[PDB]
Amino acid sequence: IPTHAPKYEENFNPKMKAQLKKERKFTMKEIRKDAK
Amino acid sequence: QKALPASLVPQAPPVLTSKDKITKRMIVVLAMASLETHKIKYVLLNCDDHQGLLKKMGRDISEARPDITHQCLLTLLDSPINKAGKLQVYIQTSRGILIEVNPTVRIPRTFKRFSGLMVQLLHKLSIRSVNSEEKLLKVIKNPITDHLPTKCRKVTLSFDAPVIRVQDYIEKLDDDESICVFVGAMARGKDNFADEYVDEKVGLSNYPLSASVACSKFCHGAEDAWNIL
Amino acid sequence: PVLTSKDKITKRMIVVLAMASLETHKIKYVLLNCDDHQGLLKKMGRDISEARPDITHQCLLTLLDSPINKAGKLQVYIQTSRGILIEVNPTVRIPRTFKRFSGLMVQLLHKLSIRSVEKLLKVIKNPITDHLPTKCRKVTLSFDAPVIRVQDYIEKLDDDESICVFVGAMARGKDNFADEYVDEKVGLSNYPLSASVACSKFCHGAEDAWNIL
Amino acid sequence: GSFQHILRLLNTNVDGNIKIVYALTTIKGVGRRYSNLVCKKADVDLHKRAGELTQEELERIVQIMQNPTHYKIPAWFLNTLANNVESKLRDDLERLKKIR
RNA sequence: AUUGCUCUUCAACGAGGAAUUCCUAGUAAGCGCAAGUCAUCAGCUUGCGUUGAUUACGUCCCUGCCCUUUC
RNA sequence: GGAAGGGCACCACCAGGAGUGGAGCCUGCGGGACUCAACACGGGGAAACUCACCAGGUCCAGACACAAUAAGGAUUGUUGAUUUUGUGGGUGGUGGUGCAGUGAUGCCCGUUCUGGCGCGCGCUACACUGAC
Ligand SMILES: [Mg+2]
Repeated sequence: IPTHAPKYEENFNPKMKAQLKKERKFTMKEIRKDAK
Repeated sequence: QKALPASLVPQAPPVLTSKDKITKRMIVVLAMASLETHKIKYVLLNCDDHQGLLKKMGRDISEARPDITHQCLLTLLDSPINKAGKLQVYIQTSRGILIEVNPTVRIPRTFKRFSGLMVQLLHKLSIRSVNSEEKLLKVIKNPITDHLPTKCRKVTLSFDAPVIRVQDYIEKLDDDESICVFVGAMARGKDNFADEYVDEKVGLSNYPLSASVACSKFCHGAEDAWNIL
Repeated sequence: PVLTSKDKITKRMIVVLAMASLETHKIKYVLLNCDDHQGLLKKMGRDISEARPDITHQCLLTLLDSPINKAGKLQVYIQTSRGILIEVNPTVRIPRTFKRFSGLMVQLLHKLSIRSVEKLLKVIKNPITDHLPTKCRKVTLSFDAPVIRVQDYIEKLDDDESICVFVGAMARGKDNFADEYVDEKVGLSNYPLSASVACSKFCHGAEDAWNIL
Repeated sequence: GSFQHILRLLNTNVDGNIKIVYALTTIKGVGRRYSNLVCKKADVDLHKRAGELTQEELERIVQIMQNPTHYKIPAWFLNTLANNVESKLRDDLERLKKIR
């Protein structure tokens, strides 16, 4: 039968622009709490 | 004495899938697979590598051995019956997760890379090929019964059950039907995990058998019985 | 009775795990592995493909867990690629995990013997032939060789005789490791076989042939 | 003659079984509407598949694509800072941390 | 910088695990149109209109909550 | 506390339909055992235990025999036959370690720098009951 190798990551992480946006959301939330 | 067929060239036998139920096939269910993930990065829980963590979870680390499933998969996957495309594998995790294993897959031989594949599979719920054409490992909806062939015989491996001959058993069974084996990947436990689905439980020997050995011993019977070679 | 190299009369199934890639490296000595030590073996100049003691662990696991071992009719010999030959007592229960298997092997290779209170694992002097039974047939696993039924093979052999099977644990290489001692090479299955499956493939037929059950 | 199952156009492999417009869309820089216009200028009936094309039809299509303006394709129709922002965000974060 | 349009680029996704939430007639569900009228809301709130179902409408058996014995 | 008789409830039974959880977009709230005697057992980032580890740049690879060149000059960092050219040609050898300075000794087999997330909403798809 045919044989195909599985594709996977050595270490799984659940590009930087998304990381930048993620920090913005935390900064947006953290600041709003301080203002309140 | 007979003229040869139109085309003698050997062609790859069809890759069995859960959708197809008519074809006679071999089903092995590696029931009670001890596969669990936890963020430390997520890692497949192991009996030896992780001992303090599973103690915190409160789970007995004797029942924390995924390598037993790895060896059973390794010996089962590489069996010639799989090369003949007459065997398709299911895994029922201890948690209740049912995993469908496409026969085409080639799991890593080493355990460390095997653990990396389980954690990817459990979180992403599916595994894609390197060539990106099929999903080799996919989590599916319980129960197992719906996935199984419409006409099929169900048996478990029971040490206490009467000892039978695998080759004689498979011969006396009908052809259009299929056969399911529910193997206990647990190190030590009671053999009632598949009682609800199965109709009769069979013993492959008197002396105790390892999980991988029983899978290897059983499938040789089908290949001899079915002349898979 | 537990079978041993000293006893030659009794019929038994000998399995020789030739080309075993077991080696200890100290930075403390640890068994070299394909995955654990990639950079170090790159420095050594050896390819990481042929640095896999996992295969021997798998072959030993299936062989020792095989029925015939429980019935006292099997003894295993391991020939390291470096030239070290290891005898395996049938009574042993090797570690099921590979990490503890590696720690056992490094202990064996340096201490030359494992004592827990008859050496469970003992390194012994080559050649293999002197240790093997006096009247015994030798075969190797060859994909190119004709496919033979393992069961039908065993019955047609004599009763006083024993059978030696030389299986290559090497990841890749020519099947000439045991050509010098063997008299004929046979094929077990029509499809390519891994070393573990071949050992599992072979032992089941002898159980059928000798009615070990 | 024989239907062309595959064809080579602008260094691209195009299947014969697909229509001309949706086969030519495969070429980079060619979409559905651009391929439609190229066909219409080339005076090729769109109902034909890619394999029925004669050599002259294909050559005319080539010169349509390579010389659009020469054939009156409309002009309107034809085709560090992030790190500084990150640093400013870090300064904002550390000052806000100092406040709390 | 802002909001639109033209062309090109053309990804993941092939019905979704363990589990979980809601729902009985102009009801579920689909579709749009209008105003942002002191709280809330900005492809979000509210209102308006168009198409329009399956199943049940019975039971205390399981669960839960009550009523009566001015027993 | 018990018992009896009744009522009610898509936070109950029953029968189904919709979702959420898979993908894209948008968005609210919160931050110590041992199928495993021997080994492995309080560990967490490939590796790196105190001068290490990882990745790169220098230096080291002249035994000897013959022939030629060659003292009016082969080669050297100014020197003089040490090399150079061609043909043949052996060796793991400043090896280590265990035994009884010594031993036909058992066993195996380099140098200097440069860098290091959890809980929830909403919308759109996975087509032919469709798309244009
Ligand atoms: Mg009602």
